Amino acid sequence: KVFERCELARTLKRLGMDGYRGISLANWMCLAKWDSGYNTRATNYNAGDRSTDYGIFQINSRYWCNDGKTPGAVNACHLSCSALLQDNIADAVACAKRVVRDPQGIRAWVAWRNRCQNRDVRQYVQGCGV
Repeated sequence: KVFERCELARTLKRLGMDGYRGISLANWMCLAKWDSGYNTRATNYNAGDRSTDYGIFQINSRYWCNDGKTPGAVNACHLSCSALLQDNIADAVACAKRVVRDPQGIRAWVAWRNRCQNRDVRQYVQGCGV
């Protein structure tokens, strides 16, 4: 499913993402936009290390979810990567919360560092009613 901007902002708010571990909703929105274009079906294979990033939050198969074909997988979220390709993002949100409980927080995602860090991210939630 490809979410509309404000539809996703309200969805994330309901799921407890606003201010989770000190991370504002706008920051999560900036990440989802740049890493997947708000698309739950997005997948990106990393030919070099043989891992795959899944879903709206592009969660990696080496560290977080299990797809059974990634060398050195840890499966920290204890989830099948399949769960990250659903239209319902509850599982993706639960895993994203797990990722940011590590010290690095949202810095774990390169897309956030590249397109969001030290930037005005307010535009992402403007007019959404959140």
